[PDB]
Amino acid sequence: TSVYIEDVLHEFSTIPGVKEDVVEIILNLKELVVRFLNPSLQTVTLLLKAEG
Amino acid sequence: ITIGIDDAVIPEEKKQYLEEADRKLLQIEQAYEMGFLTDRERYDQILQLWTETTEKVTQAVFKNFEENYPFNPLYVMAQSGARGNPQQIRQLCGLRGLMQKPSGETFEVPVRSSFREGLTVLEYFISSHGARKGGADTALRTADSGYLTRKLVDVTHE
Amino acid sequence: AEPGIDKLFGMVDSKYRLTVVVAKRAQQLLRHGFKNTVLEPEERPKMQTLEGLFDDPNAVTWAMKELLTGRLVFGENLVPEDRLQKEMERLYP
Amino acid sequence: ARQLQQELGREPTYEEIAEAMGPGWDAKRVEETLKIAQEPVSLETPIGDEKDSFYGDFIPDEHLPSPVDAA
Amino acid sequence: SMARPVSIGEAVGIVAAQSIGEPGTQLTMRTQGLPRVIEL
Amino acid sequence: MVQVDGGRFATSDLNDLYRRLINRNNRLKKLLAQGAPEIIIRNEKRMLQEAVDALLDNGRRGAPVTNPGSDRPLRSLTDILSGKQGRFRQNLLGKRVDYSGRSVIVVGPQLKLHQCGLPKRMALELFKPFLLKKMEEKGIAPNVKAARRMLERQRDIKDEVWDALEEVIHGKVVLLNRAPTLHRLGIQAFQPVLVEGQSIQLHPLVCEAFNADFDGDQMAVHVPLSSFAQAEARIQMLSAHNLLSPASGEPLAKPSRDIILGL
Amino acid sequence: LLMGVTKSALSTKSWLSAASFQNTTHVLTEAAIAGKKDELIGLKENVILGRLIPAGTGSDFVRFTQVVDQKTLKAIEEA
Amino acid sequence: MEIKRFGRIREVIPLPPLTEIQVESYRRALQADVPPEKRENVGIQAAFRETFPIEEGLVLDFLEYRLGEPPFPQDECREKDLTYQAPLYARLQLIHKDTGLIKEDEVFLGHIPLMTEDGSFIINGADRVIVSQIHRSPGVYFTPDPARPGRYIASIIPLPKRGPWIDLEVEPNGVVSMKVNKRKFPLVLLLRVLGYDQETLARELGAYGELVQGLMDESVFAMRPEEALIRLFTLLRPGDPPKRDKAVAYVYGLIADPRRYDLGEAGRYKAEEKLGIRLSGRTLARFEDGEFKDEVFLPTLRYLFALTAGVPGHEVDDIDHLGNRRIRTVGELMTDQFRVGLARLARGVRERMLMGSEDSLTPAKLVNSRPLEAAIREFFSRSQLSQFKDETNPLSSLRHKRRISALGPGGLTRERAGFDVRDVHRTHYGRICPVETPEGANIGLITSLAAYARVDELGFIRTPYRRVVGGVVTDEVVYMTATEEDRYTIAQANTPLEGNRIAAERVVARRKGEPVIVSPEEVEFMDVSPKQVFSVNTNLIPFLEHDDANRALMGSNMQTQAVPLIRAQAPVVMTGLEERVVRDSLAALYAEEDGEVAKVDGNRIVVRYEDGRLVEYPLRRFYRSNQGTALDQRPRVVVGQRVRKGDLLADGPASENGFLALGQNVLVAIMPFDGYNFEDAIVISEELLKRDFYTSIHIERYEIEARDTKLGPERITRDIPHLSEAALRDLDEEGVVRIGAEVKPGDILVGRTSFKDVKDTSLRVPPGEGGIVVRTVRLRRGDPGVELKPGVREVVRVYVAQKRKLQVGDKLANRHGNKGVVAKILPVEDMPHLPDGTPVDVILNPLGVPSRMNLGQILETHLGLAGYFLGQRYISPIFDGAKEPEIKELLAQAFEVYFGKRKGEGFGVDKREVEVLRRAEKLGLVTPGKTPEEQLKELFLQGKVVLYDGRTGEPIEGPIVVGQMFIMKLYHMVEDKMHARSTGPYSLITQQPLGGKAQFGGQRFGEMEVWALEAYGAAHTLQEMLTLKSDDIEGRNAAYEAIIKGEDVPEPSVPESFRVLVKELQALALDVQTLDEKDNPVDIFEGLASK
Amino acid sequence: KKEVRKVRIALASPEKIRSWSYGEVEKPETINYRTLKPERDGLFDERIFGPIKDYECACGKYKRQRFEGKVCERCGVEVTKSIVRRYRMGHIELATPAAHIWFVK
DNA sequence: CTGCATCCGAGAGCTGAGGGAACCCAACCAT
DNA sequence: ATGGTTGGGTATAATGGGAGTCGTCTCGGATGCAG
Ligand SMILES: [Mg+2]
Ligand SMILES: [Zn+2]
Repeated sequence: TSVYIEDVLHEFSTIPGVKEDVVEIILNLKELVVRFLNPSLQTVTLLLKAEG
Repeated sequence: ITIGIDDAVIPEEKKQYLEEADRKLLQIEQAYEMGFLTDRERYDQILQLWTETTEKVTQAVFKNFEENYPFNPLYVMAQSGARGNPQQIRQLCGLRGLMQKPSGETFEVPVRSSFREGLTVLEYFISSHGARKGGADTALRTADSGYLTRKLVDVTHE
Repeated sequence: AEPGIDKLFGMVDSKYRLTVVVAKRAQQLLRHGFKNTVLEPEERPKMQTLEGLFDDPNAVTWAMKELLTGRLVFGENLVPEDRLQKEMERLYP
Repeated sequence: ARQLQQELGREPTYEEIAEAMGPGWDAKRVEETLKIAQEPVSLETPIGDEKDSFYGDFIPDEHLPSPVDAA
Repeated sequence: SMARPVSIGEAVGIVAAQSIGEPGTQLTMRTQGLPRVIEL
Repeated sequence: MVQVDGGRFATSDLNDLYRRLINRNNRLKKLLAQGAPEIIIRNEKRMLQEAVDALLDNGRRGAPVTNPGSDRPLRSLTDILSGKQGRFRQNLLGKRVDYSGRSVIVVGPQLKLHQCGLPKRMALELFKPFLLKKMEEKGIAPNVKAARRMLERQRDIKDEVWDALEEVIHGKVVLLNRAPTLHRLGIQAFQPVLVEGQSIQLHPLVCEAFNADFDGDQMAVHVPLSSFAQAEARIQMLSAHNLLSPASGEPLAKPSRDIILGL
Repeated sequence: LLMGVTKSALSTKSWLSAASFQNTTHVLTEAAIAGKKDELIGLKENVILGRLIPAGTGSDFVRFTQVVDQKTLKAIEEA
Repeated sequence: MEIKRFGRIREVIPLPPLTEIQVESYRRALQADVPPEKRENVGIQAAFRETFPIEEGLVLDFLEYRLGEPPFPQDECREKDLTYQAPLYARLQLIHKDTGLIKEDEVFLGHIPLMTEDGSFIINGADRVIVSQIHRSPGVYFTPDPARPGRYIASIIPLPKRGPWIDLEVEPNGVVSMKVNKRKFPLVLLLRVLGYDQETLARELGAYGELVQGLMDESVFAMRPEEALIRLFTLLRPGDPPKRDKAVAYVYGLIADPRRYDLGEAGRYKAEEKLGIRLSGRTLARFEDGEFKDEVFLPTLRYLFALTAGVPGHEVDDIDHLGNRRIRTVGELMTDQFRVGLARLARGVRERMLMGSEDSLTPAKLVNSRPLEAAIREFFSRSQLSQFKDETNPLSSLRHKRRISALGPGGLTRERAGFDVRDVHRTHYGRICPVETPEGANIGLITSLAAYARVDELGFIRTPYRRVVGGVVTDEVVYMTATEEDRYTIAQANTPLEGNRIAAERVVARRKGEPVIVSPEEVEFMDVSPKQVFSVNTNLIPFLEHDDANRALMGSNMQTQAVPLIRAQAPVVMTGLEERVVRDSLAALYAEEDGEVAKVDGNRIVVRYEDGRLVEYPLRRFYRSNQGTALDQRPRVVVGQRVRKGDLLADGPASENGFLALGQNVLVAIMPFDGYNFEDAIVISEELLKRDFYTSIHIERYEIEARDTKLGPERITRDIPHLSEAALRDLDEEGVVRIGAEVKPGDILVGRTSFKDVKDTSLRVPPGEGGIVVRTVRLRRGDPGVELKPGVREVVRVYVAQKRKLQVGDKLANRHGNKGVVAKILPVEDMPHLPDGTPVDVILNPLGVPSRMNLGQILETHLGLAGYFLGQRYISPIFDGAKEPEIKELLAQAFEVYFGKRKGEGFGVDKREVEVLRRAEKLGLVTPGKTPEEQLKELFLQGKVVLYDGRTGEPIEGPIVVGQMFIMKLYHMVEDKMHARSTGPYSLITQQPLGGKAQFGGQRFGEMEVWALEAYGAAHTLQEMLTLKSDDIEGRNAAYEAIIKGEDVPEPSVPESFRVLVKELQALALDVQTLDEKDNPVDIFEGLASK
Repeated sequence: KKEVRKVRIALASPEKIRSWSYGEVEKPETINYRTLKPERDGLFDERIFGPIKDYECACGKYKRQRFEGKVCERCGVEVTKSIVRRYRMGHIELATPAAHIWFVK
């Protein structure tokens, strides 16, 4: 439901050192399937940190 | 209700109707090479023969539709009055027919292909004349009719 | 279509006369806050919202209903306008 | 301005013209002088391909009070 | 439009002019066609 | 002679025509006061006559008068009066009106014959004063000015305002019109049902009367204001009350296209 | 006589409709010379003047109709 | 996915560069890279060599010209609203015949705009295209007399604005008459002027009968040439003093002066070919040694007599023949405007030479270049042929660049066009597309150049043909004009061949456009390809031979309005031209040479070529086009990848892997659906919205100005009084919204205060707009290259972006002319679905097919079903492509896969399928006595499948056509059109509501509507609308007050427009007076105009 | 307020035109280039056609209502509604008579 | 004094949305 | 008290301008011909 990326101000921007624009990153992330092992869990925040 | 390419059934009689025409054509040419006919008479005879062939093809198409495929989508659409007229159905199945030059006179060779079989370049180009003339006719007619309506409203308004 | 439009059209010799009568009756109802109506409390036009049924604010519907009921008299040169308005105010302030 | 443009080969700036006029002339006065030399345009300037849209048809009244303001 | 005698006050001139003019656009094609109507 | 928003000036051609007339008149007076020879006076009188002619009817005798640097003839008072763009045909027999809107049309198969689907935003903008008065009746706003400021910004609108709007339009009708209007049926009255989205929903059975399809056609909406207008729209212009053609007497609102196919 | 629709329309008595139709300068100069008076009989003149057209609800046959209930009518009868 | 291609016709030559019609023309007109010593006499060079020498004394002579480099690059010109142009310098020398001294000086003449690589111009920061104009070719023509049969009229026509048309006609009397400048007079006078004796005329024209008898007139012949000049002058210019030199100058200027009359290269060529004679120059006659010498008049009279007398070998001219109509391209129009400007410059030079002090004068002071620059600006900013370039997608620009227009300056008029100027002539074959043209009032007047056509140096359209020798088709290609084409028999391109020998006893051919059947021996030329008959847009419609011409027209026109999509795909069925279209539009990026990719980024690609040189290509990202669509380039390469020459590096807008991608391939079913697809409406599934199909990016520009005012300068600042902090949250300390902030209608973008002690005058988002602010640009006074209008200190621009998804009210279209508005968006569970559970995406009404006769979409759907189940794409060229048997075989394979998949899992035939098979058996679609699998295979080979209804689970009672279809979203979106108004601004004079959504205007109630209101008898509605809602100021104020107070609106009054009418009628010295029933004056102005 | 029933159109005499006009326009000036105010005896002069602002003379002596019908002595501008600027005409006195082209052509 | 008979000039041709070139010289009035 | 404005003067001799448009149809006066 939500994405935050460092040093990007809107969906219509690009990230230095990254081939894909932010729109394509959102499109790819919309295909992610996440399983919650705990029934009471309502929301989670996954963190990703990578360097080329 | 659906439309497929095979639903535009082309009657078998059409083939015969074409061959018969190809027969009379030869006769006509003979009657022109031996002096019995002039250019004008031969031109008229070709037009008459192709017109009668087109009408006969229309009749054969609709008789086939009624006798073999009574629930055909195009036939049902035409007979119920929902959409379509017999001329369009004939163009779809039998043949388009004679076409008019920009000068207003008919061509000597007709369009013997339907829209299901697929047209060649030459028939498409000759039909472009009639298509363009109809479009321009519409374009002028709408303005002239608007002017007439304004004049009538102004003369009868009281 | 509006209910009973056929009868309303057959009640008058001209449809524009019916329209004029409906508009004038609607104006009369609007001016006095629906206190001059001839409808019984169970013939009153209702409107259903979440809170509950209330009176219909549209005066034209009221005029059509009263014209359908047949308790209104209409015609040409019935009463002087000044006297009409004064009497109207007398019965329904 | 036209002589400066011809010699220098491009449209001159206001400061160059002011410098070439002499004492008592700065760029600000030159802008004002060009500003006051402007001529009114026509309200019927044709806009678009068809001959039906005029410039003055897009000019609103800012003087008379609006119906909301009067109420 | 009502299959009943016309009401007094109807603007029949405008209705007649519109009724005549309506088909002419597109319905009538083009001595013959719309030019004949215009000439008449 | 007005100042445009950009600070520039815009003027009418009548000012230039009057200026030319005044210049020639003043020069004629000066020349007459000087005892000039008759050739100069004759030329001056000819030019004054030509200037008067240009003011009254420019472009009638000789070459029309134009403004320097352009080939456009100046529009005289007669030019203002006459023509397709003249006063009579453009501002007297037809006007632009308030309480009106326009939008694309979409098929409305679930509507009744007397109903049309109107977007919520169009209804809110069209019935704004009625909505303000009705909100005043309720407790949504203390006064009309507060209601106006609240309705001004889109994000400042709440839920009960929509119910107030639904109560406002109860029983009222609007006029739908598709250009070109070839017959009287090109304008018809409908009861608005509030819908979501941006498209007006039209009943399938009136498409033949409007000569409207759904390949990009747009239609305009108008709101009759007074009691007389509403009565006329509801009694004489209701769609369900106009079922036969005024030209032939045959039915004009009738099943077509898919309905015949199914039946 | 028989004249086309254009010439019949341009020959009407009302100078307002004729002036708003066509040939505005000729109609206006003839009307000004003759001192013509427009009686506002047709619909276009009333539309131009922003008046109520003499048709429909604006017809003299129907636009003077009054409406009243029985109680008020009886009260006026007693008065 | 594998691509399989059909077709038998092999093309000897590829398509020419698709934008050459602009680029080559401009290059030939400029000749920038040709050294001055070798420059030809075309373009602006010819204008320079014609206007100069400016003879007076003194003589100013032209030596050469040069073009410098632009002061600013293209992108810098785009941002600062400048014109991309180059300075033009001309070196001249002033000589003094009496003295001898020569002053040589290079003078700056102004700036000439430069066309970019793609073929467009940047004028004042805006992209513009010059459209080519089709017009009547100059020369000599002969036409039949319309009034009286058996006589003919000869016409001599120069270039536009380069001389008068000259008419020759044999009068009923029997004498010949020449009309020029609308002045009939006998031609024998002019013949005598040119120096013709009776013996010469009698010997030259005697054989032709009594015309030569009627031509001689002894009164005229007895007169000497000079006296004939005086007589001609008094006939042509009655009243003007008949001086000898003045008459000489007038007659010289009329027909013999090169600076006023000029028959072009086309006119000269046409005259030489028609009359069989040789011209010396470009004029009708020559003035040498005080004597006029004839050049064209005698040949013209000879041809006229021969044609009238029925001598064989002389024919009339068809004025719509494409050999008699020519094309003026951008270069020719620019050169003509340059010539006019140069003539004005010549006038200025002559005046300054006369008035200037002859002792101290140089070429620089004599030449004022202002008129030339003014003329160029006028041409490039106000000419009707210069049009705001359409860049919705690359195909839009490519189409616009190939457009041919009959309108424009000197062209035809839309209201006076008949039928001869709008019909497709027989000579259009291979030169002008007969299908693609506008549908409204411009039909037949605006057209497109054919795909293989090339405009030659003379302005005549040429088309290519293969040479056939002895029944053998060769590889030699000859480009021919229509006149040349008329002399041969040209065989159709679809004639069967074995190797390169015509393997057919009867060949279909054209003879002067007439279809004929000939033997292979008589064929002289052959068509190159069917593609050459139609334009580029029409070449992108598969199965074009199955479509009616009107719907092909609609599809061709409507493909231009396609919006780029963020997930665009190439069509399942292509014609094989999408790669050339994308390549020639300069939208994608290709590797210049063989090399290896070094760096890849979202805004940069650095490539290492085999030369060892690193080359960096920046990428245009999220840039606003002229139409608001977003055009961006996305890299399609990875670091370390080896790229050959011409390999794709970055994808352009509306392109997928180098193929044109204008829309999406969706699963469609052809069936009615609950009336939601009634009358062309379209029903779509929510699954399209879920996976971001038909989602587009749009950019809007908002501009504001801070200027100087008498009460003080305007200023952009954060501190504006009487606004809460909630409306100033997103503004920075400089009064501009921060990048990335979301804005809704009513939010402030740029803050501004004006001296009222200040008041709010900020720029806000109009109703119905908004989005995310993506860019801000500030231009201030003094910044290099900035040219603001006087008085304005600075300008602020804001670029705001929107992500628009498909919604109800949006327009969708296919390539076959089927267009429709989305009427309903259904949940996935309501959509009809296949027995394997896959739902369809789009439902199309079958009623659109039978009357529109666009059957190509049905064949496309069948091929799309086959490709969907086989996982491949197909190339089907127009008029030579997929036929029914091939599609049936492909469908057989697709059914084998589609059914073996189900049968492997262990499932038989459903009961519902059995019921549907029974129903189809009753319908006669399948043969009774076969197994259910065989019947299902027969239905699949007919393109029909069993389909289930999502609401009930019962099957549709008959088999339904289902398959993949290519559908594109159109630029007509309801978001940009929805508008409503209660009250707002009013006009200055009429006091009536303004028009347009931008002005928050109201809809116009025209005459047609008022008539309907009258026909309903709704007098009160009309009276309210005409006063209380338009221009009754007191009436509308009182109405608003009464409505907001709960009462009813009052009675109306006289509208203000009638007061304006009365005031304007009194200004014409006409007394208009309103009177009551008793003939007394009624003052409608409330005593405000009575002294 | 009587109802309007007929509209009459007729030729206008010079006396009628002079009675319509509130003054003769003697100069071709339109507006001042410095103050953007109408020039005296020009095509926009407030003494002839009326004030630009409601109930306020040109020189500012009177800026309040109740002065209806009062003409300021310094500036000569009547104090009234500004709307009178769309009703009040002026006139130009020709040195020599000129023919009305409508009755000539 | 009729009647023909061209001969010339005047005035029209759908709606709606959207369209963007002298210098000096010296007195004189407003504020 | 101050600038910006308003009108007047300049002395070899100087003496009839200059731009130009063409693919429409229909209607009603106007002029010139035979009877
Ligand atoms: Mg449409
Ligand atoms: Zn004062």
